[PDB]
Amino acid sequence: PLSVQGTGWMSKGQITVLDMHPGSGKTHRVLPELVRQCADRGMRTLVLAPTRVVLKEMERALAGKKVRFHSAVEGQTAIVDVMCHATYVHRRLLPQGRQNWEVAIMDEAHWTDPHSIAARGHLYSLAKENRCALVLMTATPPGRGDPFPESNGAIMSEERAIPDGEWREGFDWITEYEGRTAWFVPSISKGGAVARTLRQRGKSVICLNSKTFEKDYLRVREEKPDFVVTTDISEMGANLDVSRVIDGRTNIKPEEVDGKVELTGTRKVTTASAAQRRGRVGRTSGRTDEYIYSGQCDDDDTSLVQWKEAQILLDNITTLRGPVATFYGPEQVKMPEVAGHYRLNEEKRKHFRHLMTQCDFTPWLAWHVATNTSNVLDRSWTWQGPEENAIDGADGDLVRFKTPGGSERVLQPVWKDCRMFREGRDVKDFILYASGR
Ligand code: NI
Repeated sequence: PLSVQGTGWMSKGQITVLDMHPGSGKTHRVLPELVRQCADRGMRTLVLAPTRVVLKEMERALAGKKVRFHSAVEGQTAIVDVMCHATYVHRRLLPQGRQNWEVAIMDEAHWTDPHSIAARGHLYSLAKENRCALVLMTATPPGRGDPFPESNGAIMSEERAIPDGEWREGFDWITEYEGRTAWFVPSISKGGAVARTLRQRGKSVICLNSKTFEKDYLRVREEKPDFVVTTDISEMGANLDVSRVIDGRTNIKPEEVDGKVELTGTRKVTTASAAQRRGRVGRTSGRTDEYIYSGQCDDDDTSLVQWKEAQILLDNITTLRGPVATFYGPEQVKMPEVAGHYRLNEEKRKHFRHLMTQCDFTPWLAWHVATNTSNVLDRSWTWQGPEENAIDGADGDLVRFKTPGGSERVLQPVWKDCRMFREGRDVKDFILYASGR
């Protein structure tokens, strides 16, 4: 790529967007050569991988005394640091983890996870302040997008009715297909239903989502399943080795409604997501791959809570001093409040980070708890909410738990986040924290 030829991309203040179409080799070949160019020249470099899977891939033939790796971490002891998007945010929530680099390279910089938005927002702000060089690598950069970008090989894109979960008759083209398929679903619940029918038809299935990706994605090339039923987690560099993509073009849609994070209905994916889902196939020029979709894209995702959670993380990995931080360029329009609105002190920030790393709290719930609570062992907010926030158990009844002293309470949080009781998270897990374990 022309922009990264020579050394000009290394100067402080330079922002390089490596937006090559999928299959160009940006992750496994262009990035390691960028890292090795930074390493043999003694420049402090930060490399951000989307997930731990890709981190260990990035590791191969790079780690040593030159490149120092991190699995969220908190250890201090190395000019090139390679870590995940969330690990970068989590380390900057610490006083001991606010180190800076003169060159920063972020792979899959399109990820709309709040940690990724805050990570590229902070690095973009540092680059705009002439304090580091920034390289963003993604086939779908933030901005205007094409749902059908170029591929290395031909893709047959055809609109078809796609089952909304299980199906009993019809949709024969699904099971007749000779080859492996990647089926994108809006949620884990929908993916479970799709997987039931597929296994009933005698097909091998591997389900990929936010909780199973780090462990099960490795089994895809090993076992070569007929179908990979995945959420949007596979839009960030996953090589599923399939010849057909089935894409309902929908996604779950966490929104803050009436001070509560709701999980109702689905939204049409953005043009960037559909391009990334379609980008799973056509990766080279041999055969003709298939992209079966349904519906049109919707780029207006401003109402999603991920943008508020991104500013929540960005405000707490930055400091009141100096210039105000922003989201990456075009995404700044979606910052819901003025920056710094969610900044907490060092004491509340440790509680804020503890709820996320040790209690699996969402950034939204972790912030609301940390900013209104004074004692980290106090759990009274979990049962002092309004009657509308009462949580039902697996049997549909009220969730009753005993505090360590003997008192019986009903799960009723002041701040209700529906993501804590479904989509990978179990209501039992919230009870362990509520009951004081
Ligand atoms: Ni890639």
